[PDB]
Amino acid sequence: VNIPKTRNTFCKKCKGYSAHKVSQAKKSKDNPRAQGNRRYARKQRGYGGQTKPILRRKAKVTKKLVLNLECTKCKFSHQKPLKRAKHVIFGGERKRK
Amino acid sequence: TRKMLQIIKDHVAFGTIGMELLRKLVYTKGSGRNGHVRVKLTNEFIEDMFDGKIRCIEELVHHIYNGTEMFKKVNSFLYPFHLSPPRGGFKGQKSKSFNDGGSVGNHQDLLSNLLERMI
Amino acid sequence: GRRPGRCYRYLSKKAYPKSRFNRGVPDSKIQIFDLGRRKAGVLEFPLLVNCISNERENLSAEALEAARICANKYMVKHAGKDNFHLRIRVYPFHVLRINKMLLQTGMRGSFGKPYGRAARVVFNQPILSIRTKESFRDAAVEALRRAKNKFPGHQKIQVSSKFGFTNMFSDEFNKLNESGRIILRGGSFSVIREKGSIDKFKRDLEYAANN
Amino acid sequence: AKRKNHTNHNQNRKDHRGGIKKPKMPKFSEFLGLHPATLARLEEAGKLWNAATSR
Amino acid sequence: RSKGYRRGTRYLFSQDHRKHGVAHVSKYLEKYEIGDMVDILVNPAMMKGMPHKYYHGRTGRVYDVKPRSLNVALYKRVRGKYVIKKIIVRIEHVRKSRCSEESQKRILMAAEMARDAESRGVVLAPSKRKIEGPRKAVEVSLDNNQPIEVGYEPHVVIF
RNA sequence: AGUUGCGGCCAUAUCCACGGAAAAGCACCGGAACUCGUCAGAUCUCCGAAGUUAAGCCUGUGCGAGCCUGGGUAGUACUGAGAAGGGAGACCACUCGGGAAUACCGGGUGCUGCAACUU
RNA sequence: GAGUUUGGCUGGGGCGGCACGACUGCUAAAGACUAACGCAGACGUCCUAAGGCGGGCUCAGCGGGGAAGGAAACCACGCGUGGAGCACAAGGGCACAAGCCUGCUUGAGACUGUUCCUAUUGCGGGACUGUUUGGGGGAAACCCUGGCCUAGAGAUCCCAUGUCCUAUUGUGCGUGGGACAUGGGUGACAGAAAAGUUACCACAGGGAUAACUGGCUUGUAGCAGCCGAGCGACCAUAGCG
RNA sequence: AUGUUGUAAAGCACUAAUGCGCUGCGUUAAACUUUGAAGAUGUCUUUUAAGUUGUUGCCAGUGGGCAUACUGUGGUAA
Ligand SMILES: [Zn+2]
Repeated sequence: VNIPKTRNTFCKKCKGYSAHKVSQAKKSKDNPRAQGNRRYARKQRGYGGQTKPILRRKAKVTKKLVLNLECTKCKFSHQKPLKRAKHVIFGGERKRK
Repeated sequence: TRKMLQIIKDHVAFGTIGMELLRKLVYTKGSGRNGHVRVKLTNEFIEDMFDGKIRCIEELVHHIYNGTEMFKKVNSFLYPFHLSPPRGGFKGQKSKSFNDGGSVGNHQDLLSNLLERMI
Repeated sequence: GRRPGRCYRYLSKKAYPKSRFNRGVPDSKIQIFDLGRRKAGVLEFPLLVNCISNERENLSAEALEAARICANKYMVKHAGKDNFHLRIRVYPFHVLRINKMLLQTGMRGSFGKPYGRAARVVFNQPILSIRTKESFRDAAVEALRRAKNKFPGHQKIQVSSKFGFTNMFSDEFNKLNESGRIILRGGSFSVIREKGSIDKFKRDLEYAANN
Repeated sequence: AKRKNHTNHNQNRKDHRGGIKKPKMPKFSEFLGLHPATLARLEEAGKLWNAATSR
Repeated sequence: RSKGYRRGTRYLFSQDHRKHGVAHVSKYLEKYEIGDMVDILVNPAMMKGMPHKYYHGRTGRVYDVKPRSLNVALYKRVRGKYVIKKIIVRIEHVRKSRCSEESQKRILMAAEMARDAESRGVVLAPSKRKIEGPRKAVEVSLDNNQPIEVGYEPHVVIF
């Protein structure tokens, strides 16, 4: 897959069409004060070993490709998912007819 | 009704009957209906069901014999006849077809020499 | 080993031909279907003798090759090499299968593999035919009698009233041959109808008077 | 272990007991997702449906 | 045997031998109204708006009209009862149904003479059809049309 | 009575050979400063009216190829509903119903709608 | 040294294969539905164009011609119903096109509702409407919410990002919680966190299921017939076949 | 009254096969179809025959089947 680096499309802040920049979105860190991590950490103290299963038996190579669309005015972002796509390229070098 | 008879032809015997044998059915084995209830054919029960109309048994027989456009009401007023077996038997396999030598199917105008031994 | 003949005698509902889903099929054992002089003219051999089927069954490719040799050798010894034309009329298109239990798997996975070939045959179908002269009649009726000892079941031998291998009755062919409507070239024939251009119709009359 | 897989035997006799009944068509007030051009003339559009499925 | 949407339709969705090509123009000029009967009949050359193969050859009743489309209502059997279904079909897979031609020209003439009877006062509604009856009578004549003498005729064979 | 403009149904209208045609039309046809487009005014776009019915369009002909519709093939092949029929089987028969298909023969060869114009 | 686990289908089980999720043609008996460790194949991808729209064109192949030029180079005339192409399996579809060349573009926009496969039912994949202080192509009618159509698919609980809200004695907060929408994954694909051995062995059952006899069957095994090409110095049958 | 279908049979118009004669004669098809039944299957009209149901409450057993007439598939066959 080869995708361009800019696009004109609708911005929900400006409420019209403008120019955006394109890149790939990614996951941040988990933080230790969210109530799920709080709950999981008090359960693992003391004696007992592993509580809470962890997955073996995996089958998948790819992940969905999710785009980041960043408006050059108002600096507003929105995300957008696409299909599986092993390889991704954002620069270019368009294939010539 | 001719198509419907083509569907049940391996279980019944059908055909044509004259007027002297039709009078001998209704006077010997005839009854009426009050709706699921079986009543005897008297002159008084006949007037109550056909008010300004038929008043005797001989009038019922002469509407059936012709078309006469009272056919449908007179035929629904009658109760089915329950006959005996024929004296002498059947003379055949009896589940064979008539044109093949049995008793089931169309006897067209020779139906009278089986029906007269069952009354 | 070649299983006995009673294992593949009777017809399945559908034929199983060699074609592009099958691909592993052995070659047919009969390769010649036309013997004798085979280039004679249509007027030369007027008589036709057939062998007709009284069964519905398969005919092995081995039985067709064995009956051809048996019938050719008799006509060459009693009639003469250039005095008959013999034709086989069946062609074995159907393929046979075997399940091949050589301690094996049993009835598990039992769709079988290609084994041999046969021709399918129906009531009143011809199997062998001979056209010859009117004098070698008893030689042709005796050659075909020896050859149906190679086939299973019942078959009949008939002398027909058609003209040779034309598929046309003897007396219709004759009164069209007197009106000059039959073009006779080496081996084959042709009829002339009253259907096309009038110019094209009258060249045909000129061919049918010379050729 | 190894048993039968599938049959339609007896299933026509079950489906036919008590007849095979038909419901009744709605009354045109029950249809959803109608176009705005029909919502305008709703009074005389219901006449065409209600008088054809109950005629 | 698998269960995709166009499962097992090699012969059902095919053109019919020197009848290829896209829909003709008169198929866009028909006028549809609420309450009409229509036949569903797929054209395999038009990809859009087509219904499932179950409905090919069924007759339905129109309950709404869109700018490019129709809504049709009809019955489907599911093992022991019937159920109402709502189909969305484009105008290219539909044609007017002639299934009510007999019943409409008969009910028209009935009300025709009804108005022509009230004009004269003498009227009567009952005009039911009747089934074909036994047989009337015949008067066959042999002044011409001489008989032909048929029979059993012995059996012949040619081979 | 026709032709032309815009059509519906889409071969009885298509394909191949020869011929005909009054008035209009429809064309072919003469050019390149402007508009537009090419290697090329051949096609496409602009401006014209000397010439010609040679072609295209329209109409006739042909024991013409195709297509359309009938007959024969034939009450044949196959088949819905039955019955303790025959046969080692493969399969054949009987009663009441429905019913095809090449090869061969005959006849046909567009039908219509709205508008403008022509002695 | 302790506690525990070491799937299923299956012409017995095991080894092998996957008929365990899912697409196309046939088996399938002219509406739909219809089985086998039945037959023949394909799937976990690929594409900023191979997506959208405007315009102009005609393909495989054949016939007659042209310096070096040959079986195959390129120019060019007359024909060509598709006999070619259209990411991939197969089927269906298509000619002033859905194929080839070419111009401009990011509709592969933001939201919202009805319906089909499809039901007693979730997820998923398609079809059709509406609303926009919204686009692209085109003179315009008109078309466009990915790929010519039928495959390319992932719950509960938890975490990450965005929009709208919020912590009950009052007010804030560099500390948290929620609704809705997307992504992180369970291929045994309605989704446990899991290695072997027992001939030292145990218990609940099973003729729903093997290892001996009987019964049905006869491929294989054994024993027989029919034909008449040849052999037998001559001579088909003395004997052979 | 008016729609839908591609089997049996048959056939060579397309795809795949098959012998000769130098235009005809000969042989084929579950994954071929120019044709094409018997039978099935939609809708309108009781203003056709013949006949005479609607709504809802609380709940059980069952989810190893087998035979046969006609009709298929695998198997030499049972
Ligand atoms: Zn912005």
